[PDB]
Amino acid sequence: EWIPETLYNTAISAVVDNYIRSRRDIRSLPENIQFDVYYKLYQQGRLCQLGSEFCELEVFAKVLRALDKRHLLHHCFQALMDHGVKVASVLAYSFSRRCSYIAESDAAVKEKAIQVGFVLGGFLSDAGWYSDAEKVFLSCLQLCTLHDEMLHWFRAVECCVRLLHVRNGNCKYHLGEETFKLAQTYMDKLSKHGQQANKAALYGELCALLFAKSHYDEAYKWCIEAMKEITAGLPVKVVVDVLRQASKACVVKREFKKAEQLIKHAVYLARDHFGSKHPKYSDTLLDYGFYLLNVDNICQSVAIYQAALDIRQSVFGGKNIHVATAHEDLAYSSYVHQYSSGKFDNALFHAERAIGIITHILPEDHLLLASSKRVKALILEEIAIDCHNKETEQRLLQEAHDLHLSSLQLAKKAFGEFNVQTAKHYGNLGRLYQSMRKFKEAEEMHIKAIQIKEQLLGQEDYEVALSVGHLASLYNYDMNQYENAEKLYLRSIAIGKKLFGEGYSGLEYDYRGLIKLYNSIGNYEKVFEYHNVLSNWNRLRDRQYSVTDALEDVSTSPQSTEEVVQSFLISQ
Amino acid sequence: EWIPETLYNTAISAVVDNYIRSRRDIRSLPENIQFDVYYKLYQQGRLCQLGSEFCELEVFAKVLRALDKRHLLHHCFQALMDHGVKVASVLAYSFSRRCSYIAESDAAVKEKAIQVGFVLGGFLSDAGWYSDAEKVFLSCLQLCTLHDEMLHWFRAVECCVRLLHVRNGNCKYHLGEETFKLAQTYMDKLSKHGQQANKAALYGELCALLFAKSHYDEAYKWCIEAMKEITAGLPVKVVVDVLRQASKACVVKREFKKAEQLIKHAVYLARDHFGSKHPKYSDTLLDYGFYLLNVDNICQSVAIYQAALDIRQSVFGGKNIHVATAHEDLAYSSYVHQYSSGKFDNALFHAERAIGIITHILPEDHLLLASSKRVKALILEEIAIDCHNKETEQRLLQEAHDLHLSSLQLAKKAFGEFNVQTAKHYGNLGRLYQSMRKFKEAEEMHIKAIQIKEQLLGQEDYEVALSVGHLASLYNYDMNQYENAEKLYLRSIAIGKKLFGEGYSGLEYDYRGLIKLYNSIGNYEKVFEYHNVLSNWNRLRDRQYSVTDALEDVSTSPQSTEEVVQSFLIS
Amino acid sequence: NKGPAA
Amino acid sequence: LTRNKGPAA
Ligand SMILES: [Zn+2]
Ligand SMILES: [Zn+2]
Repeated sequence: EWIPETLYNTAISAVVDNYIRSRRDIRSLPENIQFDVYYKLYQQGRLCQLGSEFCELEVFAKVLRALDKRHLLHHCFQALMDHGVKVASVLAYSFSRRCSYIAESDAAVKEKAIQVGFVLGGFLSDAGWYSDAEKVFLSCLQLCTLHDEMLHWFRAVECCVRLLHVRNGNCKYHLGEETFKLAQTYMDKLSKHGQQANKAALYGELCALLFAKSHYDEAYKWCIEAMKEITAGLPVKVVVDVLRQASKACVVKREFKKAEQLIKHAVYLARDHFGSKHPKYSDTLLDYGFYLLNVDNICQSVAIYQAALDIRQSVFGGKNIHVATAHEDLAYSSYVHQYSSGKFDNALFHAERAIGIITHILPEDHLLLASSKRVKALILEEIAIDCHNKETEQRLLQEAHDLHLSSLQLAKKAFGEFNVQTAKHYGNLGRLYQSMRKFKEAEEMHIKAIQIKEQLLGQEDYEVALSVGHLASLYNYDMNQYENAEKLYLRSIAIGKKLFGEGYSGLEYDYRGLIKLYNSIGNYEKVFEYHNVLSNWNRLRDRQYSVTDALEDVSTSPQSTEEVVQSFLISQ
Repeated sequence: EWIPETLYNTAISAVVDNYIRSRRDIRSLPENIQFDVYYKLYQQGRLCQLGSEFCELEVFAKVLRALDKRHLLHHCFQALMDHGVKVASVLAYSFSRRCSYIAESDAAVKEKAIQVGFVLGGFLSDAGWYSDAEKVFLSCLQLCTLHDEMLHWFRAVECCVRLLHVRNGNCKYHLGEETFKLAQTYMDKLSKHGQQANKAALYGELCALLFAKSHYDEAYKWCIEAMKEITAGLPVKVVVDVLRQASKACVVKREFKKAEQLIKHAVYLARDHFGSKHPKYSDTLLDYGFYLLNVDNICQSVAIYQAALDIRQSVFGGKNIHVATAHEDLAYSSYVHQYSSGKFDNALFHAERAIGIITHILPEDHLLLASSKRVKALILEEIAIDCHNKETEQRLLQEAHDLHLSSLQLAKKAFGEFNVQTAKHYGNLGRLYQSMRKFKEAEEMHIKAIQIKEQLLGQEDYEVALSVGHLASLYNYDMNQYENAEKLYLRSIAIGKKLFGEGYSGLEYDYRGLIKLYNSIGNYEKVFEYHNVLSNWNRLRDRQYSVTDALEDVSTSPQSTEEVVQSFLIS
Repeated sequence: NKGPAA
Repeated sequence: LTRNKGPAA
């Protein structure tokens, strides 16, 4: 066809090619042309002519006003941040200075600055630069506290709820509790004057904070209180955030039927309003992938994560913390899915990219590294055992040891000794020590893991079952403590039947462990019995696990808002 | 743990080793004792002594009354038929010889002969020797038409329902119509004399005879007629025989919903009373697997035939006609299942056995060879295509070409020119001539197969759609007139999704035909679209194809005997 | 594709 | 495949 370009696109290419001479008069253009000039500068590769223009806060304020092309602004901004110029830090520092300067001005100028800060902080926290998003939200909060007017109280609540989302993503959990205390103080004195603000967003951020800190029971309580505060007038972003956080909170509490409809409604709301290529939609797919990766749904969790990564690889791609989180979450999911075959070339690649991005944009002692350095390690040992060279075996085992020890130290410093995450680190160390032929302290690691898991998650829980399964595999295969392995294997299969039924993936591993257990003690009739059970289990895995793409399983126009939340509330 | 042998079993081996001296007095033993003496002779391998007394009708009369151990008599009876002596033929002749001797005798002695005739004739009908069961039934039918009494016409109708069953399996369809007309003579006479005889089993036999002659319109008409007269007081064997042959008429009528509710209950009812290793149960699976073969339940259609054959093999010995028919369905089921893979290893072996069993026991001009030799020829056709050596291809295609026309001639003599089965062979020959490079003859065969099969079945039928695909696959490659195949292929997909959906096995070779047709003329706006159709095809059927057999699919049936009958009848 | 139904 | 899979990430 070869249609000619419009006069708009031809004029853009006639202004960009004369940018350096008319850079002053471009800033006076309409806000919907200024973005097109700057996006053309990005497209031509003239990032330094562009990074010289986005660093000023006033120029970036009008660029942020174009909400239609925010999906292009995220790509442009992410292309600046890995180009070398630190646009995120510069904008935050400039906004902090301007807030500290106009703190003494009237209410209108302060309100305009607070709105500019809300949009800029929403963009920066949306782009993932959390450490450069506190300096904007903290300045907005400081602007809020000066005058005791009512809108100032409500916007201080907004500053606290948005700032709390930044710190949870930045893994500053110790300050999240103080931020929530400040927010609840502001909302208490808001309700003292006779009006109540909406508590859904704040309590959802509490749910995310406590689930990240692995306080599963209190996370469930706070997501209950969050979904008790959901109305139709809420923005769909807040609504879908609350549902996805509550869906994460429901899975760790082993209530999957509620989490099913919760995550289905969250994915539906994210797809209907935002779109199939939106970062919030990518976040909802990450939570959906977490849900599927928990309840036995592994052949589709990778497909969910690949869709989740491909959105973040396109909306804002390169070296970014959200892309790194998608790579890390996919790598563990690909590690689980591809575990049966034994090959790990792709999973290790997706784990290494998550390592190579977080180590570039975050400090080397940051918690998000710990949540990633495990995954690569969990792959390396699996590559290590399947290798054949002994030097390579030992080197990859020691590399996994270093990664697990660093992650364990970070988790122990952040949360503490008695937590689920530290117990998971202990279990990883125990299975690695089993892989490293050091079986004496492998038992100590596994028992330390189980005594912390069962104390917090109860005697019957998925993590407890997995840890005791690892301990039983240690006992029956290598430490020759066959008598103690039987009760642990029975506990593992019992918890698997209670939670996941007979379709659990680890049932194959524990049934093979039981086969080897009974072969050693010569009880051949039990060998025959569990061989028949294993064949039945394989048939079952071949029966109710059909090809059902979860991007389609969410359907279209399901139970809408005020219906899924109500059913979930009355289902308590 | 060394359990001592029962004195019953110990005394059995004590008299078998002294059989010759006590041969006369064993016949004076009780029937439960007598059978175990004979079954031990087979177990010891002394078939000659076993066959030394089954050749007498009186000895075989007592043995036939061991109803619990009938499954062991069938395995011994088939052993004798592979041993040599034609115990089926001599028993039928001996019974027919003694039957005519009591024509002038009293009805007290006469009535015993019909009772002997039905248990012996039913057994040979169960054992498959239809050519000898007919001579038994024709003799007892003669007695029922000598003295005019109300009970005599009550059993004369009982001969003709089973006479019409031993002539359906023996491919004597021409004489089958006469028996039904002869049946109506006594059936109407009994109806006039205050006795409405149950026209359920007798009307149920036409559900297979007319089905065999491809009279689907007439068979489905008699399918409704037979299903109405069912009654809970009927024998379960009679009831299950109606459901099997009524379900078959629904499959060829391109109706799938009412067929499965009939045949699944037939499987459930047969498994309940008889068991999972009974000949009647295996007879249901072959009819049940016929449903799965046509609804594109291809994965378990091979298994259900494999299950069906194992039941008959465990009960029907070696060279038995029922095993060959069970071999026949499994041979064809693997033919369509291994079509893409080409693994026709057990497919030919089952087909080779199907030829092997029938040729020993049936005449060379029997019609069951035509059905049997057709599938083996289809095996030889696909084998020659897959083989790399061209010298092997040119010989095996001719061997398959030998079987089709020999099969077609037998079909032509018994069914007439204008029939599905004769047109069915025309469709096979057209595909065969494509491999035989006789493209002009292939064009003639395909137009014969589509102007005859469509003529009586109608414009919308499963087999007619396949016959279009055979000629559609022709114009794509050899004739190269893609305009002719453009309309032909469009018909193949059209009928395919009416009943089978998009994910049908024959439609894969149909969607690929459109792309191959479009690739020649350079069309690409549909090739990209139809490539997405194959991606939809590759997933959607495989989304719902997960391993699941049919014996646990039926499981226990919430539907009862009456819950299935009325549901099919009103709809 | 494969062949006619028996 | 001696062992089960990793706990979580
Ligand atoms: Zn630069
Ligand atoms: Zn002999």
